[PDB]
Amino acid sequence: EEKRAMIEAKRGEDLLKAEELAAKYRATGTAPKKILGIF
Repeated sequence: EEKRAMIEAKRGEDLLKAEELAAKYRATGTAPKKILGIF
């Protein structure tokens, strides 16, 4: 389960990334919604 927490520190990081894309995509100016020049 300690490994779990490490895995979810990566999933967490990826969700943190996804929330980061949420932080970008909340700005609809980021029209592509894909791997773009800001990711």
